[PDB]
Amino acid sequence: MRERIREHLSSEESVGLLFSGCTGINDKTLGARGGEVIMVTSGSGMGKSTFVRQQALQWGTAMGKKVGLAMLEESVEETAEDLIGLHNRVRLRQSDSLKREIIENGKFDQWFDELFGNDTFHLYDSFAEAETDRLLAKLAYMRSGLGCDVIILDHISIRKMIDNLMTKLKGFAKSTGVVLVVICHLKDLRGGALRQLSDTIIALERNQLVLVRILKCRFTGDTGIAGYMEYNKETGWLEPSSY
Amino acid sequence: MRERIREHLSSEESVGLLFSGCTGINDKTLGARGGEVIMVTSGSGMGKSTFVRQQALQWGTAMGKKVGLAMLEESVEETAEDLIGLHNRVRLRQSDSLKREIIENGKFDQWFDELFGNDTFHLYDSFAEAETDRLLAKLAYMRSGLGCDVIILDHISIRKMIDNLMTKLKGFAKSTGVVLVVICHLKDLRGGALRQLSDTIIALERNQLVLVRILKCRFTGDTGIAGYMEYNKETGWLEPSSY
Amino acid sequence: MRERIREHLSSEESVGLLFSGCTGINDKTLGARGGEVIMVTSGSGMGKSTFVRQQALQWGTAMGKKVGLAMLEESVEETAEDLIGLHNRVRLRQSDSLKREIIENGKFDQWFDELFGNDTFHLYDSFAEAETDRLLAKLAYMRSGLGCDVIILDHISIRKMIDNLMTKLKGFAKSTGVVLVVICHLKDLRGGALRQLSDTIIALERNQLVLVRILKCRFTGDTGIAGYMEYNKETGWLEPSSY
Amino acid sequence: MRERIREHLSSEESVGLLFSGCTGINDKTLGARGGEVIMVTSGSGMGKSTFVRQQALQWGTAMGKKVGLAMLEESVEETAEDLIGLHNRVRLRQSDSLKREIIENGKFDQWFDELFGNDTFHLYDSFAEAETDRLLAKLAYMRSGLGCDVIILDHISIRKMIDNLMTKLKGFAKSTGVVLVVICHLKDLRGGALRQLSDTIIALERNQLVLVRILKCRFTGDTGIAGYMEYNKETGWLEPSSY
Amino acid sequence: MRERIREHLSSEESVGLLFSGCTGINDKTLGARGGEVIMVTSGSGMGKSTFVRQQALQWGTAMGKKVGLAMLEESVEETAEDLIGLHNRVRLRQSDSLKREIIENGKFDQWFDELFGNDTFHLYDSFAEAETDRLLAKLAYMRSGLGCDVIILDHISIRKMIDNLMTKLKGFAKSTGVVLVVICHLKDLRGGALRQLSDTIIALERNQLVLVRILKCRFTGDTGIAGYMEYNKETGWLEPSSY
Amino acid sequence: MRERIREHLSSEESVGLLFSGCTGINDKTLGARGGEVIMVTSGSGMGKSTFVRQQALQWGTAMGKKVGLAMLEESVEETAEDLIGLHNRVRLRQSDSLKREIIENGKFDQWFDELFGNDTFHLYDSFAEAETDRLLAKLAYMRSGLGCDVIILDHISIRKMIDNLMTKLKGFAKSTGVVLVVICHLKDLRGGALRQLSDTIIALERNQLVLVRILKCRFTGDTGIAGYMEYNKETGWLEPSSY
Ligand SMILES: Cc1cn([C@H]2C[C@H](O)[C@@H](COP(=O)(O)OP(=O)(O)O)O2)c(=O)[nH]c1=O
Ligand SMILES: Cc1cn([C@H]2C[C@H](O)[C@@H](COP(=O)(O)OP(=O)(O)O)O2)c(=O)[nH]c1=O
Ligand SMILES: Cc1cn([C@H]2C[C@H](O)[C@@H](COP(=O)(O)OP(=O)(O)O)O2)c(=O)[nH]c1=O
Ligand SMILES: Cc1cn([C@H]2C[C@H](O)[C@@H](COP(=O)(O)OP(=O)(O)O)O2)c(=O)[nH]c1=O
Ligand SMILES: Cc1cn([C@H]2C[C@H](O)[C@@H](COP(=O)(O)OP(=O)(O)O)O2)c(=O)[nH]c1=O
Ligand SMILES: Cc1cn([C@H]2C[C@H](O)[C@@H](COP(=O)(O)OP(=O)(O)O)O2)c(=O)[nH]c1=O
Repeated sequence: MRERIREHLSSEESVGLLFSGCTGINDKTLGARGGEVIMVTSGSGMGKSTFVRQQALQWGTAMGKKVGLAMLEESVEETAEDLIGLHNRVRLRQSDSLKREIIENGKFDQWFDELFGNDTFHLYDSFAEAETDRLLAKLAYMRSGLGCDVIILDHISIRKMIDNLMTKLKGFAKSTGVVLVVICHLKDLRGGALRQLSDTIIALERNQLVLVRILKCRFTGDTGIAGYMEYNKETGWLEPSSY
Repeated sequence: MRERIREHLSSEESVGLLFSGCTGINDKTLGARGGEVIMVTSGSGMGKSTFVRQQALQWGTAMGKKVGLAMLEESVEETAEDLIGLHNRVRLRQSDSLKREIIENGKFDQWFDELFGNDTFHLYDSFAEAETDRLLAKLAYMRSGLGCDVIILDHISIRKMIDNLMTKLKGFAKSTGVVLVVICHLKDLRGGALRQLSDTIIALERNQLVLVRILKCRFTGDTGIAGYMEYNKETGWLEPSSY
Repeated sequence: MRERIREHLSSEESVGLLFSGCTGINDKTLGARGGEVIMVTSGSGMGKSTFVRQQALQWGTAMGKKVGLAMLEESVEETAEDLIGLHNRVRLRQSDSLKREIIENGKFDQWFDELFGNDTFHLYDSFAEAETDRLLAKLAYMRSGLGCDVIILDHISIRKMIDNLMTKLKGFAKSTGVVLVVICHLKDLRGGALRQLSDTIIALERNQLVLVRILKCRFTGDTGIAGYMEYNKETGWLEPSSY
Repeated sequence: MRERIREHLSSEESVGLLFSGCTGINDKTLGARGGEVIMVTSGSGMGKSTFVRQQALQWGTAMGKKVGLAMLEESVEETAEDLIGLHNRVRLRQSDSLKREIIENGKFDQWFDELFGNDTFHLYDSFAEAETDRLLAKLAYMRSGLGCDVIILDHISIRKMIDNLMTKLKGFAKSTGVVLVVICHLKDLRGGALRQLSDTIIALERNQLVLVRILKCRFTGDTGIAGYMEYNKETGWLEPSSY
Repeated sequence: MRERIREHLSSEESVGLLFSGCTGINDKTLGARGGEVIMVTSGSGMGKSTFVRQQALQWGTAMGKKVGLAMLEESVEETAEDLIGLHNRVRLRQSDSLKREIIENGKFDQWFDELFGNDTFHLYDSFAEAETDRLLAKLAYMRSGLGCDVIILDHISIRKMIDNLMTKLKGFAKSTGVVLVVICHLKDLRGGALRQLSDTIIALERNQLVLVRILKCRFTGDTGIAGYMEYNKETGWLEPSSY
Repeated sequence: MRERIREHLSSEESVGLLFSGCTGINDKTLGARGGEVIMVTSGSGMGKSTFVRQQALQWGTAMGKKVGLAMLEESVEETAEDLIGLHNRVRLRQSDSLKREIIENGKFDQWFDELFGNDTFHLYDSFAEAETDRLLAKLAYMRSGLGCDVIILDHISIRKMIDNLMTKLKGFAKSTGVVLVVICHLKDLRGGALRQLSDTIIALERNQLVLVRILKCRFTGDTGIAGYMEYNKETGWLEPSSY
């Protein structure tokens, strides 16, 4: 047992992929570990995608990880436009001028390669269909075929479709070891499987500055509010706050 | 994807119909885009109609757009009287003298043609009935038949009648691409569907000078108070303020 | 629509019964129109009755209108005594001498006929009972039977009794077209239905010379203080001031 | 109505019990009428009791009225001593000599009969208990049993004890028709029920010669300062001034 | 009542302990009565202690009364030194020579006995602590145990410490019947409880000869300036003036 | 108490350091005692420094006391030059000749030793900084370290800097027992703490011969003008006058 414990001790990975932007989030969760399903939820328009996108950007950019992004609602172009702006600290969607200036400027193309030029980001859309298996097959391919380290499912709103999907999702993450982040719309109880299968659930709250609350973290058990973030309307990035 | 993003970038219309009178409203909303439902709400008598009417006047007059106006509460004559006065910077309803002077003067007729002479404004009343479909059928006709660019529904007060109507309205706007502005009476929470389906919600506040608050804007997400306006009791126009 | 607007324009009555004594009140309200409910409120003993009474005197006397007065609190004699004094610019209630002198003098009788001799004023009391319908039935009779142009309800203090009554009152005024003035005791918010149903609300303020404030006027929307009046302790008439 | 108004006119009592000592007090109040509650208030030691006492003396002495005096704070002897001195224009409480001289002189007894010998004054003390009903029962007896025309409650300082008492007091005065004068200690707003129920409120002010201010008079409405009085330190009587 | 008034008349003590040195002080106050709290106030160094001390000297010396003196600020020796000098019309504190001469002369001892030899004066110090009850306990002992007729508290400067103390002091004086004189430092309004609880307030004023003003006297009500006194820099006694 | 008073009597020091030059100053103040703060004030250039300097010279020279001098405005050399001249009855600052003659003459050096040769005078400058504590620390050192009997602070002009300083100064003097003389510039009321904390305040007045007025002396209380002095323009010494 002694030797059995030792190697067990020196082989266990407690700290996963560290999050970014919110001072305190890593304290209460120790980052994202493989095989775990992170659930990021809150009200519509409260900044879920942005936050996840930001995490994705840093993971694939700085942590040198491969990130696949599967969008159920919006298209790839839309997603691509968001990441590029984000990466370039500008909000392409808000400036008809910038969009026009950047294309003839040659900056678009320069921006496109400096981001997707490598094999780091894998965006997939067209899952508009409500079939789980068709979805799981694509996810499984993104992991095995594209070697994605992190897969973000965007998005799901609160039957068995969700119950069964959440159980299939958690099964996929646990068995492969990929980090699966899922974005769910909330219109703890505010979400069965949704709460049960998810390993860590993060929720963002706003004015009614965003409050990041850790509703649940199996591994650490440390719950509560991890900290606050401030959205920069000019850059579109969520920044750590001094609240 | 590259070419897919590019054309997506150069084909997206971020700035819609710009609003008028309030310095700052366009900053936080980037105007009104087609397929979106703008909700203008506040207390009764707080200036909702005026504001919308003003927007309508400029849109159909300066922006060269076709504006249909569907009134649930008041008659066409009443509406027509308001626009004409507005257009002529006078308050017909307040001056028994002016009304009388303008008819024998020949200015009424001159005013009537210089405004409705063209096929730009389409006023429809007699929706007094509480049936949605009868209403949707007329709206759909104003868009398709009369080619209206903007449709203002005046008005609605806070069941399914509203819930279902709001969902039918948003469905009509999204699918056709028309800009639908709806005026609702409030006697964010102050309004389900009302808040959910509406893309942008503007609220006016007064003394208890009008404060224009942007309760919600999906596209931009930029919320808060856009600015202030000053009502000119002599002209009836809401003017930009220096508060 | 053109012809439809025209006649609408030449048939609309913007200026109602003009008020008297306060230079500016008509400016911000354009007088009292039929079908509207005017609410005159303020602290007890602040001069509500006097003001209304004065308006009533001029309306029935100079404007050649029929005025019915329904008193909930005081008796007809009391009211009659007030009008007569008012009409004769003397305060009968304050002079035991004058009352005695005028009866044997023959001036009482001369005063009584020169005021009530005609079918212009209709005073009704004995509504001490808290039943609305009994009240509405009498009001409706004063309008239809006695052909009263203006009906003053004196008075009401701030449930449904008031809520339902105010809604019944406004319904009676709108449908018949009579001008209903109601006096309410206040011990804008200082008053639901009270504020909602009333078309114009006038409030008098004093020393803690009377300030006439127009809390609300649907038709005109022009709010604020209309002007000041000075009470003549010798005549009992409120006079226009030079404040 | 005519005959109804007439007799109403010739049966109404406008002028009540006239006050004494202050030229002008009767002008602004027309004296004290039955069924009304007069409130006399001011700072402690400012001369409230004296003033009331003086009124009481004249009422019961010259106006041939019966005056009951109920003291909450001080004893009957004390009150009796004050009235006697007052009646005899001397300050018994200030002269150890006079008190001694008057008893052996036989003047005390002569003074006692010439004042209380008749059934005009009724002094009651021992209400030290804070119970209202016990108090109302005694008051009611002073009116009905002793036939008191005027009842002076001395005194009360500023809950429901006061709120409920004031409402019980006003109810007692209105229903019986007695004139109830109440003395309250003030340490218009300076006093709910206190201001509301009281028909006339008189306040005395001094040096920081006494100024008599009429804070409120329902019947007349005439407010303001009625005049000034000068306290005679030798006689203890408040005299009319020439300020 | 008659017999009740009589004995009341012949048992009442209007004139208390007469003051000394200022012709007129007794006129406006009739001396100090038991159960009353006399407040002597003015600017620091204006002669408060001296005046009180002088009163104390005469009371215990000529009026044959027992006087207890409780000092909060200074020591007994200091007080004793003042009284002795005062009693001997010399200022011990000002003459290093006299102090030295009197001790070897044997006059000190002769002076000490001729003043404190009897059980007339009771000086207590060491109240430096800010606790009221500890103070009240000593005062109560000076009254009951030492049978002091007059107690002088020296001194207090202007919370609840003062508010509560003043209310405890007045309660002690009223219930026991002792005359409590309190010296307060002023750096009528110049002083709540201080003004309220005190029965008589005397103030001294100087050059910016001392003016003695009677700010308040419940019993007599006679206020104003009682007269003037002249300080004898050689004897230390305040003398009556001819101003 | 007897023995307690006696020793108190024979241990008290009434007469402090006697002043010089003005016949009468000691009469009204009995000199300067330890623990007291003497304030010498008047208009700029009216002779404050001279007077104090003179006192300092005599104290340290004839009374055999140690005098520390702390200058806020001028330098040590300047001060030293003044004392030396003063000591030698000549005005060094006025004679370019004398200054030159005395240095080569050897009289400077002889003068310097015959004055500062001993450890009697301690001059400190360089307090130009507006910090109190830095100042108090030096003062405390002059007392404890240098054993100064008298400390002259020169100078201060009329917040908390002065308020707090005066309270710190008085606290330092009372607790140590040193005599602290402070010179303040006046551009009784002419000066809170300044007047309050100071034990004795002396003021000099001139022609618009110097008049010495004792504005205040706690210990003695004797106020008024102590006498007059005549400035000798040739020696620089203020001399007693025969006015
Ligand atoms: C957090 C946040 C978002 N937003 C905007 C950006 C987007 O246009 C819009 C939606 O944000 P999004 O991240 O899509 O929210 P969610 O995923 O919860 O639906 O809101 C702001 O304008 N300000 C903010 O502070
Ligand atoms: C904003 C505003 C409105 N109004 C008047 C104009 C109209 O007669 C009346 C109603 O305005 P309206 O635009 O109808 O208000 P809403 O649509 O919120 O019910 O108020 C003013 O008089 N002053 C003002 O500043
Ligand atoms: C306005 C006013 C009223 N009054 C008097 C007249 C009446 O006797 C009494 C009540 O006035 P009233 O009109 O009855 O007041 P309201 O209707 O608000 O209760 O006040 C004055 O004496 N002076 C004034 O300036
Ligand atoms: C008005 C007045 C009262 N007083 C005295 C008489 C009484 O002893 C004392 C209290 O008067 P009082 O009438 O009791 O005052 P209140 O009822 O307001 O408490 O004051 C004067 O000495 N001078 C005056 O001018
Ligand atoms: C009244 C007076 C006091 N004094 C002195 C005597 C004391 O030493 C000092 C303080 O007097 P004191 O009685 O202590 O004043 P208070 O009690 O108001 O503080 O003042 C005079 O020198 N002259 C005077 O005319
Ligand atoms: C009193 C006095 C001063 N002085 C001069 C001496 C110095 O040069 C100057 C300033 O005196 P100083 O003592 O410094 O005055 P203060 O301290 O009040 O500012 O005035 C005279 O010339 N004649 C005089 O009579």
